[PDB]
Amino acid sequence: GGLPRVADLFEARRPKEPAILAEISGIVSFGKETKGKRRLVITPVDGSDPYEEMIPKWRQLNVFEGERVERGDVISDGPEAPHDILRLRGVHAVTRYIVNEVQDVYRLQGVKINDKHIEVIVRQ
Amino acid sequence: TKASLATESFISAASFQETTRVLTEAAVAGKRDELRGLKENVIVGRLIPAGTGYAYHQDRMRRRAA
Amino acid sequence: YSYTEKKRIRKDFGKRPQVLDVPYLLSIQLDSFQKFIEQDPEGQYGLEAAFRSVFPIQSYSGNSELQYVSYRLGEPVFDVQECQIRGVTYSAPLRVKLRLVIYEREGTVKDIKEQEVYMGEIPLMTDNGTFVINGTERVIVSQLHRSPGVFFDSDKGKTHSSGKVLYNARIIPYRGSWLDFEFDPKDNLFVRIDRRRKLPATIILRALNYTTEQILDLFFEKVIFEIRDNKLQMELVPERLRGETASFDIEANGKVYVEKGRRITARHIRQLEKDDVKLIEVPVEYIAGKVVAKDYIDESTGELICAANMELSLDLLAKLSQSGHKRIETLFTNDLDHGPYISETLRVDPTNDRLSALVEIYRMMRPGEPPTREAAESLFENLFFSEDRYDLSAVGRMKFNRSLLREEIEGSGILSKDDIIDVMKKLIDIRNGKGEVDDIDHLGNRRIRSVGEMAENQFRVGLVRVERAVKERLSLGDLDTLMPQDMINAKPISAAVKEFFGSSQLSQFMDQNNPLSEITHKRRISALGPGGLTRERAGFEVRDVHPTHYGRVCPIETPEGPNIGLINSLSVYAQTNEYGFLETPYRKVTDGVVTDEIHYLSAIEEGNYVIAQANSNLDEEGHFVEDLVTCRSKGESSLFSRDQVDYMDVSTQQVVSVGASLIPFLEHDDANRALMGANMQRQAVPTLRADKPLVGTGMERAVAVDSGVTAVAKRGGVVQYVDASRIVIKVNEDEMYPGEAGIDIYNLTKYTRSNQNTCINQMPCVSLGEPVERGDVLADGPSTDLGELALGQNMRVAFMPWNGYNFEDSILVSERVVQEDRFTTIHIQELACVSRDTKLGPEEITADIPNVGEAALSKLDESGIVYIGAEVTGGDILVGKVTPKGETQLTPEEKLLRAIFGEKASDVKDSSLRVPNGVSGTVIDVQVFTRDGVEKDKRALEIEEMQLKQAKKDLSEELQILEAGLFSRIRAVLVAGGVEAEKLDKLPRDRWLELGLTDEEKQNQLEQLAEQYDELKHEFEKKLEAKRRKITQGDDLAPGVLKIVKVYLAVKRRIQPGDKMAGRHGNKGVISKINPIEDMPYDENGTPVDIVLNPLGVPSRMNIGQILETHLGMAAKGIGDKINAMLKQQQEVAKLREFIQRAYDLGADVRQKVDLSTFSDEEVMRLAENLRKGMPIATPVFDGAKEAEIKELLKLGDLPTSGQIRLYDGRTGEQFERPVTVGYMYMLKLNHLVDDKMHARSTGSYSLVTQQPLGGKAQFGGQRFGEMEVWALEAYGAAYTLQEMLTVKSDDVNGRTKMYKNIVDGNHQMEPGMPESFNVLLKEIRSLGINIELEDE
Amino acid sequence: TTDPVRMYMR
Amino acid sequence: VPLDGGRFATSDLNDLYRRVINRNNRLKRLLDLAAPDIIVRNEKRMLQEAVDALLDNGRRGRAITGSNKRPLKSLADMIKGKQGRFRQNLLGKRVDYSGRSVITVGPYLRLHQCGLPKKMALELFKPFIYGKLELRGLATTIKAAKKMVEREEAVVWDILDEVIREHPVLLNRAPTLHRLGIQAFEPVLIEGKAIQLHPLVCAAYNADFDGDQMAVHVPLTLEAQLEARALMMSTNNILSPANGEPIIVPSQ
Amino acid sequence: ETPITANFREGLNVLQYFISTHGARKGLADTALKTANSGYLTRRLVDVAQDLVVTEDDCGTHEGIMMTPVIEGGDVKEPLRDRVLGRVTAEDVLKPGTADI
Amino acid sequence: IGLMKAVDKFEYRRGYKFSTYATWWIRQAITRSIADQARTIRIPVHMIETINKLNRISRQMLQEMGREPTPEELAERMLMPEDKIRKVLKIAKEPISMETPIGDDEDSHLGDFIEDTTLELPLDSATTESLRAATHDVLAGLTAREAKVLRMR
Ligand SMILES: [Mg+2]
Repeated sequence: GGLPRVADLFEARRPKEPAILAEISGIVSFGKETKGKRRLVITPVDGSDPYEEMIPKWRQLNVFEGERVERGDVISDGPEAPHDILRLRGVHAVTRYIVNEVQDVYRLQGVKINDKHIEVIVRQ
Repeated sequence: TKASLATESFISAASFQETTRVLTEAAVAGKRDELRGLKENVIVGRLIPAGTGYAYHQDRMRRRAA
Repeated sequence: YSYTEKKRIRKDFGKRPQVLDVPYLLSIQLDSFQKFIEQDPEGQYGLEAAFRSVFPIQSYSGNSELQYVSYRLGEPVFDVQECQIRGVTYSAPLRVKLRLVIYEREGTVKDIKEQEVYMGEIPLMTDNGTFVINGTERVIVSQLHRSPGVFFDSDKGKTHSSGKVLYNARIIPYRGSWLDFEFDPKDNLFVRIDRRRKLPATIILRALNYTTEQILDLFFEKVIFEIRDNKLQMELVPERLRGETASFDIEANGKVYVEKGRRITARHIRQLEKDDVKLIEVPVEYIAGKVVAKDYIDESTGELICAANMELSLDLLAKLSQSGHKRIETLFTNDLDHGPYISETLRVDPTNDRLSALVEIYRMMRPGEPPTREAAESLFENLFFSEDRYDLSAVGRMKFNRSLLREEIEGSGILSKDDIIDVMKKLIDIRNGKGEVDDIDHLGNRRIRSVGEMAENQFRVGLVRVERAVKERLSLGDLDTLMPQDMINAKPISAAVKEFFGSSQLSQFMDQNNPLSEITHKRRISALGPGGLTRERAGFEVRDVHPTHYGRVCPIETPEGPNIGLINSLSVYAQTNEYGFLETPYRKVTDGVVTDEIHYLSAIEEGNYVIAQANSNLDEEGHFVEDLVTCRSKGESSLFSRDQVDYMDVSTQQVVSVGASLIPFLEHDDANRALMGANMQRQAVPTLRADKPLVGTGMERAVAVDSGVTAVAKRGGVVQYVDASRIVIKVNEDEMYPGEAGIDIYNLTKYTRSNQNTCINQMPCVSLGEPVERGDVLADGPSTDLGELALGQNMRVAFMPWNGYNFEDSILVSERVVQEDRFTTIHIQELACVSRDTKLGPEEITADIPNVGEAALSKLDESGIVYIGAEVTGGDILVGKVTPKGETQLTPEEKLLRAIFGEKASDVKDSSLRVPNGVSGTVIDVQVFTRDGVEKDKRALEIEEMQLKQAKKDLSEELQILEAGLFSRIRAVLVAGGVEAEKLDKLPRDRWLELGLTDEEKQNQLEQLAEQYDELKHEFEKKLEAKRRKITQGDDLAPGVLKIVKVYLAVKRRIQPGDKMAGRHGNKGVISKINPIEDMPYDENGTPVDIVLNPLGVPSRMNIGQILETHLGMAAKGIGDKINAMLKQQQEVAKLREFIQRAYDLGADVRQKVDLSTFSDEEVMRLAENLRKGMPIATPVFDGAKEAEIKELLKLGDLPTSGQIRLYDGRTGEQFERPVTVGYMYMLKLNHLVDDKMHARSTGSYSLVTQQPLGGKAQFGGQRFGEMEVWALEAYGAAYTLQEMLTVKSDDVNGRTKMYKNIVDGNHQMEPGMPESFNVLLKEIRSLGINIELEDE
Repeated sequence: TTDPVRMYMR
Repeated sequence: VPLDGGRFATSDLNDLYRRVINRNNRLKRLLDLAAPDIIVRNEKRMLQEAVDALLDNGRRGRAITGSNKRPLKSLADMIKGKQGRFRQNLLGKRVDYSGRSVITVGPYLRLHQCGLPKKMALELFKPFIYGKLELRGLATTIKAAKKMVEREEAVVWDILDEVIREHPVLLNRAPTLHRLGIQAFEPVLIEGKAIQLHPLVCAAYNADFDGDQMAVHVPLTLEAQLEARALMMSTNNILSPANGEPIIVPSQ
Repeated sequence: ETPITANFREGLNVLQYFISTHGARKGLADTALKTANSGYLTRRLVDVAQDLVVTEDDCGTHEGIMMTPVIEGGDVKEPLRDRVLGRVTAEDVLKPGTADI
Repeated sequence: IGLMKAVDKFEYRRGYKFSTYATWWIRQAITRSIADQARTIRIPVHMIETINKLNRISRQMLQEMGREPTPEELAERMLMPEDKIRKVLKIAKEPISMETPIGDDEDSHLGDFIEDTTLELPLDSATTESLRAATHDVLAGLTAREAKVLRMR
């Protein structure tokens, strides 16, 4: 943490150990054997079902197989990527994330700054 | 640092960013800067469009382009 | 006690009698240069080592070589003083004899020629350890760089993000190409020449003529695998199976040892020792996974059955077995102990022959250039095998051999096949676990290349650069027709030497504003500069403190700027070994006693023993008192026994530097603040009344005598004549040379400008006719008090707030201080005028200046040169000069004036060297240097005549002193054996020589004296004539300057608000305002307080040294109270001794040596006479006094125990409640006077390129308004402020003028234009292939 | 190599 | 332009331009001298090299300068970088009517005023002093007022006190982190050479009295004098914008 | 595993001062070399910000971010009142009972 | 270029090899070219030759005088007269790149300390604008004839 931390928080840098997200509700399912990495299919409920992804087997999972998991769920552990937080959640979720994280490093030591300022950077 | 890259004003970009590049690119495109902002104005030496400068820019820009 | 002590003693403290004397701290410099010139009859460092290296320079097969005979350093052209006066460098000529030989074809004819040709001069170090590059005393900082030899690094972690951590080695010579040997994450061995591409290391071996069979037979052990008659056997050793896995069944000698599934345990190993097993059979599967070293061809078909480094299959097994092969060689592979590394690399390697290896390397070095046998061969052998292009430097050869666990440290400068194969063996050994990786920051891998060595290296560059023309003219020339001089040049040789001394990130000006600064500067060891590293090139770790710095480099003393950890200071007793490392002294602890012998342990030498700690009870018979003593053995510190003691520290104050040593109570100040105070200590500027430190560490003499600022006595005698100019010392009969007898006639310096514009000057300290031994300060200089370092002053401090006048760190000083001129430091500025030829004729130095007043020209002479002594202020004229300027063409309005009042305009401009505004002083020296030819003016003749007459005066004075001191010896012999006394002194002393003695060796003595006498009288002549010839000689001026008139001003700036002051503990501040004596808080007796600090300034930055310095100083001054009382009451000589004796005592376990045997009354009289102003006290860096000792020193001085008293307010009158810590302290007046910092500007000059206010002229320049300032303005609504900032006050050629013409009309209104910098930007963009433009109104 | 001196030298 | 001692000081742009001209001339001379192709094709490449090194030096081979080993600075190099144009010229420039000095205490001062050294004020407000003197019938013309202040006549001190009266000034601390790094105070003429600063503001400025120096700036337009009273004045900046907590709190 | 055992008043000995010297050096360099870091950060911030000024009177969106107190782990770190003070409501906030103002 | 010139004016009949002849024109077209493109301030060829000769004489006399010859010494060793030495050496200076970093090794260059002695300071411009009006009023105080006569002469 520290100043090199807030630098990354602002630069929207991709985390070292990203965490996959869900794009739609519905029961999740497996798929083809271990070739290079692995597979993972998305099974929507009513609308079209063309979504899927490849998630390596060398990276453990956390989501439940035969269980409904809404979009933007914790498909794995590790840090989170803000780019993936804008798409599956929205414009308010990502700003609420960056402010809450950047405020922690300053909250550690005796520093206080109204969220307004950081909001202006997020908007830019 | 990636958002400070792309900006309507090319001068403000070439001020801090990679000038040599910014100017080449904004030159082949024939880009046109009307400055509309702070750093550009302090470059050409003009009342910054903010605060005391925003009132002057108000009275000017009102009849300007109208 | 000595003779310099009987005039004033310094009471010591603590314990631990100092075993090793003070080493001459200016050694490293003087010795390094005492190695660069001292002729050496072998290859040892020095000019000899340079010539022997580059020579002989033989031609291209013409055999017309040119050998090196010897060199000679003729006397310098100018002496140090004259050298500074003229400005030229202080160097000696360097003439070198050369011998050109040829062998014409019977044959065998040998020819030769010899002559000593001049090739540049070399700068000479002074007795103080400094050079004179150009009229400025310059210091060559010693450098610390990576030592040559081998190096085994790790490069772990980040490597391919696997944790498989790799390994690498690096052969770093002293001069040549590096050799890298790294490992590849797939267990491959790669080599790298200097930084180039990567090649499979095996290639280098193929370049050294090593067949594949031999490469295999060089790393892995051959294991016999024979199939004698059948049933594949193995000449296995019981040890090979240690820690291995089984795969078969053993039935050796009928006995079944091991089965399939049970690996070989430690039990089976020794089980093979009782039965004595040397042969065992194996199936056709255990050999199916082995290698074969030597090729195996069929003994019939000639075909190749199996090649070298080839796997084994059951199919090829039958091929070799059917051919008839019985002996099969295998490589002892082991994926745990002995990896297959080399074999695994040989497969990745393309080239399998020697010529192809040479090629691959050539095309690796110079690609795109088709290689050939000759070119590739030459390239290869010229990298690490040619003394001409590669040398390891005995330092490098030593570290290389020692790191490789060799025996003979002395070897050749080039590498050999063993030098490479051994390093690869070591790298692979580390790759197996045994061995280690050297610490990149261990002080055992950091040499110290000081001035004497860098001079030689830069000289060698100038030799090698001329080696070209020598081969050229010696191959494509002729015979005897030319000499060994026609093919040499002084400029190219002396270039790389000049370049080094004149401008280098290691050669700088001497930090001359403090003797401690001069001493601690020449002891600095920077890691930057040539061969070093950049501030952003070195990581954040190479700057940290390593446990090896102990006793070598003070972990405190360093700058706190960007050069943190890269500058450090050489320790007190630290010394350089013979090679290049740092070794510190020690004391051998034999059997459990501590002897007095010394053993300087080097960086790695110490890393193996267990030395004791400097702080330990060694007092007794001499044996280790304590049982379990704390010590450092394996880098780590811990408790060790009483019998495992190897060495002991010389003294506690050997882990610090000269500066950190002067810090009293340093054991009480935190490291941060100690660092600060140590750095600020070398900033204290000398005062007018050099005052001794009331609380020091004794280490003052160790720095006041080292710095040439003092003047010590060479030969012992009695003062024959004291004066503020010279001091004649009549040498002692038992301490003089048996010829001419001489005397010691000293000549002190008077009021010279230091490099920091301050004042340096020496003042006598002994009266007429006084006994003086050797080692006694004959005279004191700047910041020197009778032998001690007088850095600052004694200020009576009292920690208490005062109406916020001190609020943050500001300092509140009494008016009494600024009245007694105890901080009034003197400065000497040097401002010269330069009359030089111009485009409209040469300038004139006449006093006929136009547009001037009669009140100004009244302080000039008939030549317009300020009168010596005449006091002036800023704006006054010192040298009236006018520069010609025609073709003016004034405006018509002015022409009307010229017609009305008839005021014609001069065709000349004005130059007029005028005193800088802000400082006012007195003229103390005026020099005039006129170009040759151009006849001198009046003042020039007057100054040349004063030089002449002053010269003859001083010369004849020295002469008469010696002449009388010699005729006395003449009388001594003319009487003894030939007594004449009355008649002898009757006739003149001229006849004294005409007389003689009867046959006797005494007649020889006379003949000696008359010789020396006349010789002396001849000597004098050449000294006078010479100094005359130089005076009238045409001074050496620049090309195109008529005359130069130097003026030397003498400012006497006082101590006023704005000046910086700090304690020698890390406590800085600025004088807020000098407060009067009345308002100054006083105490019971009625005595005011010098300075009033802030109490809140201790409890944050630990810095507790001031706390106890105040208490000890209060006591040390309380004792002086009684000394002064008994001196004023003139009681008697009894009470004096009665008190002084008991004083130099009290404490616990001290070493001070009671007095009263000192010439009893007369000597204890002068002690008290100089002891009125308190009693000086020492406080070693860690052996200083403690609380209880101070508490008792207070009770002795009729002072409280708590060190606190009551203070009375000067204004109100009531006493400040709540006791107040008062007393004395040593205050430092850093060279940060506000009178030099403050500056201001309204309308000055402007840069030509961009019309911006010139940020130069050192105070007359405008302030800088950077981006951040513009942002701060943008934050507020201020828009016209920002505009007028970057429009009117900087740019806008019209804006400045319009605004100025408006400001005077009472109209405050700007007319913003266009910043000139932006128009210049438009030019620079449009001058390119870019078209930038502007559009509508 | 790149430098136009190499184009000529070869 | 020439310099002291006769030596001439030129720019690297010259050396590069001269090179381009030399090589273009040589090429034309060959083209009219009937030369082969191995020569003219080498000249064309040398010309391209020189031109490109003139526009941007450091992208082809870093053409060095003459006697000096350092590479000469090309056209594009005179624009970008923290040093030079656009960064050290157009956004940040040096300014007239300014100064600097070592700052000290000053408790007696109010939270709105600061102690300014006398001589500093004289040199700073020189243009105001001259005009206000020639107006009050004390100086015949501007030149005479110059000599009057250069002589330090008694009347000019009272004149300076009349010009300072309500004329705010700007004080700046060397590292300017926030906007409070520059604040406007009301001049208080003082003796000596040290700048008096109000202790309550030391927090906002983030400065000590251990030798720190501060810079002064004198506004010119009536606007810059009003903005220094209704925008930048000390007593108008009490609570920080970053956080509502006051930036003015008692110190040690 | 070898702590300091002597205080500052009594006085530190030679051995103990070495580890203090490393601690001092780490602090000194880590704070000194950090100047450019913070400067660089704020510089890029101002370069991303400048053109953003307060011009329009009222935008006309009810959107609003949802402000809730940080309450995390044991106790609150910053109440809702702070991260809502001086700001502007987006939709009418009512009492715990619905249909109120 | 000199190689081409030496080629066009060469006859294979004389027998003398081509390497001897071509070298003259090549080496001269290099030497004189240097004399023409070296200095930023071009100098006539003759002066280059003379200066290099003076340098040579000062070189071959370093070993004779011990350090360096006297200023009025080369006057005789050279065919030229005495007083021309000082001028020939005075003009022999080279321009220093304005980008040459000033002392302290900081980014500060020579081109930063260069002043501008062309623009007149504002303190004099004010005097000009004041004298204009003073002269105007005074001349408007005289007669009409004298007024136009003064504004004319
Ligand atoms: Mg400070």
